[PDB]
Amino acid sequence: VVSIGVFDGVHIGHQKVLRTMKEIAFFRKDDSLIYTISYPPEYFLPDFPGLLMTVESRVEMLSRYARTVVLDFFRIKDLTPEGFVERYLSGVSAVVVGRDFRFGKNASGNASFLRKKGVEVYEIEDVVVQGKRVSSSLIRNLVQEGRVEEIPAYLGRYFEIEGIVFPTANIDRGNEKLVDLKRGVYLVRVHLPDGKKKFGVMNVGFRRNVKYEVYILDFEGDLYGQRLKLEVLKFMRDEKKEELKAAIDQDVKSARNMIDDIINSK
Amino acid sequence: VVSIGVFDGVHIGHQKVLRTMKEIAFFRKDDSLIYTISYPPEYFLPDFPGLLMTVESRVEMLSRYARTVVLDFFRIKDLTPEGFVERYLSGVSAVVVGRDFRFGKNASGNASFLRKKGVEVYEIEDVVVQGKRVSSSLIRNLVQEGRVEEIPAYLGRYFEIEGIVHFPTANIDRGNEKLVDLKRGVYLVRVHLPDGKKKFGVMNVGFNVKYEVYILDFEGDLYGQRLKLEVLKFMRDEKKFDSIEELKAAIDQDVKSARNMIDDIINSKF
Ligand SMILES: Nc1ncnc2c1ncn2[C@@H]1O[C@H](COP(=O)(O)OP(=O)(O)O)[C@@H](O)[C@H]1O
Ligand SMILES: Nc1ncnc2c1ncn2[C@@H]1O[C@H](COP(=O)(O)OP(=O)(O)O)[C@@H](O)[C@H]1O
Repeated sequence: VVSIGVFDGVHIGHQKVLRTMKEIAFFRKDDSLIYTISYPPEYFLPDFPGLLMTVESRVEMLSRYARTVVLDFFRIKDLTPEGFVERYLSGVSAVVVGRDFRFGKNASGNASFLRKKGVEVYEIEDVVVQGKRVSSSLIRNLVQEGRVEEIPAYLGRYFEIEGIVFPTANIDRGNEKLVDLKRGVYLVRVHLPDGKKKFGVMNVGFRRNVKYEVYILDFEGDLYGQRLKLEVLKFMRDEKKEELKAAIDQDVKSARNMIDDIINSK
Repeated sequence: VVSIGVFDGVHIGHQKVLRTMKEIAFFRKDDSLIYTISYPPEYFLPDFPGLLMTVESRVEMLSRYARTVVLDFFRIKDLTPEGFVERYLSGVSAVVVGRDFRFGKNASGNASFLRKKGVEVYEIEDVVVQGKRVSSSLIRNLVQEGRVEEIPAYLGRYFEIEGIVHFPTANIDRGNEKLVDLKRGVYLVRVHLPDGKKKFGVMNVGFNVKYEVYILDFEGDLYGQRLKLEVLKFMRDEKKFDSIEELKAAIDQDVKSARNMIDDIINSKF
């Protein structure tokens, strides 16, 4: 059985699709395979907020559910529904997709089409949270609006910023078009390159090209060319205007305080 | 520093006015303030095409450049120039306005009256695009001719139909404001849903004027919900259909035609 989709973020609606695939495969006595289309079509348009994560991180999460195969957007956008089925679905009896699934040139292929070709299509209903349908777009907007505390309810976890490399650390996220947080300062949970978990204050600013710098707390080693994962816990304050230290000093007090509070709640 | 004008649409010319204000504010280590006049005098005269957007939308765009304040055209058209300066410009050493700037009783107030009061005034030359001077009036006319594809070079973005939601087609209620109407017909649109989701739609403009949109690859009730729609292309003229079957034919072709254009847009990227 094969589920097909982008699964950007692998949010709770996506997990819904993937768990249903596994169950479907169980009762069908078939193997499970996930086809993840590298980029949604909107990805190439100017106003695209950006992906929640890299295709690589994504595959790494999809992989926790089943064999995951990346369908390369450039390699499929021009295929006919038939061409698509023949090349990626030969010998596939069932595909699990979200509602209004589309494929092939001019989004001409749909669940109906797949059915007329003998493939049975399980169309999973979107998960709704707080009267809202879970989806990459919705989550992508919260990231842009800096509403990072509201994300877990839709994403299934905290939005994460990842990459390589008072002092502060510059997180290069890669050449991928990823969504950017609202300019500003955040309280983040920093996963270190050794199971170490610390807290940091993160600034997101320009120079067009949003930057992500993080001041880790109770840390002092050289992280340079090392990877870094940061759970974005809360939006502290909007971006601001050499009294810099003064403000970037209260941020740390604010950090310690929030941190101290989480702890108090035994 | 203060900027003053109607700014219907916040087109690129308006944007040149506003950015200039911010550059001057930065230069002087001062604050910016935008005064947007509710309506141009034409809004109350014969044959006004209508605004490009509501004051409410306008102030939302304006507010991203700086603290904004609306001025009732009626609460100021009667004021004498002096009065205007007396009520709105105290302490202000710089104003940035477009060309043909006017204010006060019988449009007697101008940049000259303002410069002669110690207030420096910077009139920004209209922006020229494709040999034409960018103006709200010019854009209103394109919308009217449905020439929606040529709009962004002037407006700086696609024209928008915005409103409350009144096969299935979502009915957009634009509000009670006097808005410019698109040339009746069928358009391909980019629908911005509440979630923050973007789909494409096929919009129909009929005949007041009716705005109907069928959102593609979408299922859901949208009553009382606000939709913003970028009008991307004019697909075809309105067309009468005697038999009701010829309609579905066309409707079907429309969604189809939309999907093709949508594919073209996506591939135009390379
Ligand atoms: N407490 C810390 N928090 C973040 N980075 C640190 C810390 N201590 C040392 N570093 C390291 O210091 C370097 C950042 O150096 P610096 O030039 O001072 O700042 P930046 O490059 O962000 O402008 C990185 O390689 C980073 O891994
Ligand atoms: N794909 C869609 N496009 C437009 N509206 C849709 C779509 N799917 C569901 N709807 C919903 O259907 C309703 C439109 O209903 P209907 O009365 O049949 O349309 P109309 O009278 O304008 O032809 C709205 O509540 C709308 O949100």
